[PDB]
Amino acid sequence: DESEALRQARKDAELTASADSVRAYLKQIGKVALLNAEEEVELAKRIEAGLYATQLMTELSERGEKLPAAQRRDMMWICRDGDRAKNHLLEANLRLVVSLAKRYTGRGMAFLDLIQEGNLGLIRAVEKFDYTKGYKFSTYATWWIR
Amino acid sequence: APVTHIWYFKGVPSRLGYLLDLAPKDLEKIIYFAAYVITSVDEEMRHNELSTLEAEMAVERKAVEDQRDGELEARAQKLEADLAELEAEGAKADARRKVRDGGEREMRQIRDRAQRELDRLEDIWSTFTKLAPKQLIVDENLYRELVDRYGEYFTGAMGAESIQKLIENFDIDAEAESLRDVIRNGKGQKKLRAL
Amino acid sequence: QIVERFGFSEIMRSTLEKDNTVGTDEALLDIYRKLRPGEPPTKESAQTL
Amino acid sequence: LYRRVINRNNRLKRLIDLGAPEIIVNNEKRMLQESVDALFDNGRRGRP
DNA sequence: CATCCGTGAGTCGA
DNA sequence: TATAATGGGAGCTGTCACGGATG
Repeated sequence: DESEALRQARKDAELTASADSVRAYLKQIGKVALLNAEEEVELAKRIEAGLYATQLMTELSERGEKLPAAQRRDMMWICRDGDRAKNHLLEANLRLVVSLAKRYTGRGMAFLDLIQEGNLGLIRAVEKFDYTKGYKFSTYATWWIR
Repeated sequence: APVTHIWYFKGVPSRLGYLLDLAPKDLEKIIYFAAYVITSVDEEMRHNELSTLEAEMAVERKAVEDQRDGELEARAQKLEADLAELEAEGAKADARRKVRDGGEREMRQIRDRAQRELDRLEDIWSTFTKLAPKQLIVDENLYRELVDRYGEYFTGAMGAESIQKLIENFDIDAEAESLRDVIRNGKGQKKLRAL
Repeated sequence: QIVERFGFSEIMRSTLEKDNTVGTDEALLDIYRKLRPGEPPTKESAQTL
Repeated sequence: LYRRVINRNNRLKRLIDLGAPEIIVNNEKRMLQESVDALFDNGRRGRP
């Protein structure tokens, strides 16, 4: 079924980058897989943990005292993992922005400039996302990106 | 963030391309973020750990090869065991040819899947060993793999600011004489581009 | 059918002979690869366009 | 063309503070590149 | 010796 | 600003003669 020719021909195309700036951005997004309903919840759980390990140490730096070498390092990893998980949730639903930015084309503002500001909204959206409500990420994001 | 003056890039002959001995086509994939460019590399540290790194990379290759040979063995075991199980069922001998070819096709895929892994690990090791400034790694995954494996050894950048770095570490005096030597050589085609 | 319909000429016999690849799948993929480089070539994405 | 550059250049500043993913950051940088290029010489690279 | 990109192709007026 | 929603869209058509980089 799967020939060796196609397996080489696929990577030949994908590896080459088109001249259109719009296309080259569209191609880059297609890499990251879309998120499952429960997968979304995981990241949300992670970011919350990550976003909170940070709030701890933030106020601790101004007051003075700091955690021990075992705690601060364990604390610091949640911070990394959290900020890492953040950058994942954005890259995943990066398609979502492009989906409803295309509708605003031909309005005296560039498509790319529309996606970017749309992305900019997506960033704020993921910060105030709450996984306690059984709502998917796609709904609370849309209202933010619009 | 820095951005390249279009007049010296797209203007033909590409002044920037001529300065860094870079291809007009390759220069594109850098500046407009379609390919990473190797900016600098700690060759000494690469050398001082070259012996150990090779050993590491080799064990990973073997561990790939070991699983392949064990995975293929188990499949040959069940291929022969099923062709006899369908023999104890007294099925038509031609109906065993569908099960024979089925196994051979499966074993083939296994070997090729394992081979593509080895070939990647080959292209990975090959790339690192011969890594140097002004190299373009247009394939991101190899680069992603490359940064993680030996990120401590080189400086990988991308875009218009990476171009800026190349210009910074650029020795005009050295690159000038290096071209006059090629001019002193009679060879015409390489003297043309060096002129 | 290529030999049948255009066989009366030696310029089409010479064309089908210098033909690089054969196969309905290998033709669509080939045309796809030359029209839109930079995109994943499915057997169902080349048949479509 | 001036207004185009500054709008994107500023946007890049906001994204960096936000620590946006490199995929988004790099897209902006590319846009900025073409914006300044379009200003300096329109149609030269890519469609005008 | 033949392809690909970039750059030429009259002036006044209306 | 909490239902869920997740990869664009018009291309543009009838030059011409030439030098430089590539063949």
